[PDB]
Amino acid sequence: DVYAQEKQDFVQHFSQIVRVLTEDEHPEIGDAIARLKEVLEYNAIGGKYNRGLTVVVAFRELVEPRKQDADSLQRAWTVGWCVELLQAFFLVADDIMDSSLTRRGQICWYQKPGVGLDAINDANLLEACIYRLLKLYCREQPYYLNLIELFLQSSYQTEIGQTLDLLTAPQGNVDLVRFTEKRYKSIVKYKTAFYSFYLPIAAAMYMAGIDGEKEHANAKKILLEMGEFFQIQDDYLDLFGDPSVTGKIGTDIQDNKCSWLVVQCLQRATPEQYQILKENYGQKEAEKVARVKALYEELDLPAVFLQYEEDSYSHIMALIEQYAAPLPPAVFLGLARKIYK
Amino acid sequence: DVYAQEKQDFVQHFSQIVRVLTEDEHPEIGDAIARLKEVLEYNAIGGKYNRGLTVVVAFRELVEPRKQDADSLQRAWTVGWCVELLQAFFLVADDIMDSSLTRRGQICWYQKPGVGLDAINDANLLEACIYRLLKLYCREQPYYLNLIELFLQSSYQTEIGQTLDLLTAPQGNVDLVRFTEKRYKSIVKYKTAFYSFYLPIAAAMYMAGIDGEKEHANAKKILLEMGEFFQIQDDYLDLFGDPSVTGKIGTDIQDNKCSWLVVQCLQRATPEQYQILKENYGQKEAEKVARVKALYEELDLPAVFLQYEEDSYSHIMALIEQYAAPLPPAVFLGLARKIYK
Ligand SMILES: C[n+]1cccc(CC(O)(P(=O)(O)O)P(=O)(O)O)c1
Ligand SMILES: C[n+]1cccc(CC(O)(P(=O)(O)O)P(=O)(O)O)c1
Ligand SMILES: [Mg+2]
Ligand SMILES: [Mg+2]
Ligand SMILES: [Mg+2]
Ligand SMILES: [Mg+2]
Ligand SMILES: [Mg+2]
Ligand SMILES: [Mg+2]
Repeated sequence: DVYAQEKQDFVQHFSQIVRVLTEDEHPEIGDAIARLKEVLEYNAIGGKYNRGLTVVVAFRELVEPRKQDADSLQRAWTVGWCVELLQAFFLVADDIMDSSLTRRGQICWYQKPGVGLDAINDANLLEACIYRLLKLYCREQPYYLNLIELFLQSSYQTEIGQTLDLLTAPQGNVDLVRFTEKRYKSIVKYKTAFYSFYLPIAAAMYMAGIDGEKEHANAKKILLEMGEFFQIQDDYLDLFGDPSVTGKIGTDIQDNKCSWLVVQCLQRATPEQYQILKENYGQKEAEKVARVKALYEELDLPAVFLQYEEDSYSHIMALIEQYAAPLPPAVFLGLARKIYK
Repeated sequence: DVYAQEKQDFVQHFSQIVRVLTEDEHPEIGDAIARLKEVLEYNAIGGKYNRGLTVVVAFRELVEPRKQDADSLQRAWTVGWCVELLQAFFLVADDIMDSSLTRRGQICWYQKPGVGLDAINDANLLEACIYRLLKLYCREQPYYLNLIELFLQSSYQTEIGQTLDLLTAPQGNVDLVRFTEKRYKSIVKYKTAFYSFYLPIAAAMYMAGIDGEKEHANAKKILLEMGEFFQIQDDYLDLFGDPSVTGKIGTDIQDNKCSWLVVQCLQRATPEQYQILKENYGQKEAEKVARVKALYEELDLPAVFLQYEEDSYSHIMALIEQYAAPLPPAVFLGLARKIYK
């Protein structure tokens, strides 16, 4: 199946990404260029690569095989890596802001001795590398401007979502009245759904000459719903996932987050259970985090999630029947395979 | 003179910038859009506006008065504000990374109670606003892509410079062997000179249809040298400026920075003076910072700076004679008036 079978070529392209991004070689900036290399190697490697792979997979399925020459394929791999660099940028910053410990099975970049808040600048550089690659590989192409604007708009939407995530989770401050379903859905749409799901497909679409507003709108209808489910899954796994598989320690309860779990908890709790949540949520103490987990399990939240995943899967399939044409349904189906496993 | 006489119109345009950036009005994102407003108001207001004003001034001097209609003037003011938003983005992050206390006569954004490291995301949003304004005001214009690429390339160069600034100043770590003149000049060229001086002129140039590589190269020759002097001045004022005028408390010595002052100090010190510097530089203790200042004054560094400012002024004027044509020398002269006062 198409992801595991594009992966190896995609991952190996990375050394080429790095080599080209390292050839501002103004010898004066050598030390900075060496730091950038270290940043890329630590922060763009070690995840599943699904976002960037979706660009490559979708490209193969949308573009005429006779138009898949060596050069247009290189361009597809680079644009895929651009989506991974955007993810790297976002995660480095998000880990600082969420006070996280590990990411992708290693200590977070900013927690590394000798890095600290220098990682703010490292994250901004990763972002800059996107537009540097687009220029180096794509500047002659009809879709150059489309891609630039797509990446910029995706970043803006994600930052708006991050803003809502952060505003809804003020540190050291109760009230659970904030944590509603309406609010939750807006957060994840902006913070997750656009850049994780719309962006990589849309990018492949523009690359294939599919630039019509109506087709992008239809694709977006499916892709934003997939993104909502994916963030709900990320929230569930924050508490109930195995860190050896997720690669990261969860912080949602201590960070006072509007998680899907807390929203579902609030919908189900007796007034007595509400008070337990209220006395215990949003705080660093292990014993307090453990009481919240216990309330979640008392309320059968893992069972609620398993049932939602099934409902969500069926709903997304219904949307693909409605909205996929005229693109190959396989494009969306491959994606859904990846997240609903 | 042209800056004080464009200022009032420029500053008043801000409420329009804010209003337009606040009209994603998706009511769901309202809380985020209100946070953005607060971010803009705190972080883009209260400086001298010289970078954005340079766009407006240069525009009036480069564009045929018959082509200065109401709409092209609005576009000039917006692009000016784009340069100020880039500065706001950079300063918010730089203040976190330099551990600063005040900026523009108020507490730094990230030090504000209830902000903290959320300011990382606030800074990224400010950056995103640039490209949002370019699209809203400039997308139909021949120079749209030129401007996008100029802002992106300026950001990349500045981030590379920030990288060198940070690498040369490792926290808690001596050696002064790092602090050379060669190194110093590379830092400030990248971190300061491109975005502070080349960017706003270049932007006006592209807006006026002046897109020739050779003309940009000539303009850059003057503007990068002005930028070097301006950063040298910023370093001098970090220690010897009056905070009520600069608007900020200096941190260069405690932050272990490759300041122009330390570089000049190192060039002049006896081995005994070297040891004092070495025992005292790069540390939070007021008494230690005071010994470094005392060494600087013992070495007459304020007198060395006054003499350099004069030499530098004459050199820059020589470059304007050489390199200005065919642009009006007034463009560069206005700028030099602003910084050499
Ligand atoms: C910028 N951004 C957008 C969406 C998601 C994440 C990252 C997260 O999914 P978050 O739970 O913080 O939202 P992670 O820390 O759990 O990996 C970061
Ligand atoms: C990103 N960037 C580039 C150049 C300058 C500054 C800001 C400074 O000039 P720095 O002394 O830190 O270099 P300031 O704190 O003194 O205002 C920030
Ligand atoms: Mg996180
Ligand atoms: Mg987060
Ligand atoms: Mg999470
Ligand atoms: Mg600073
Ligand atoms: Mg700095
Ligand atoms: Mg300074």
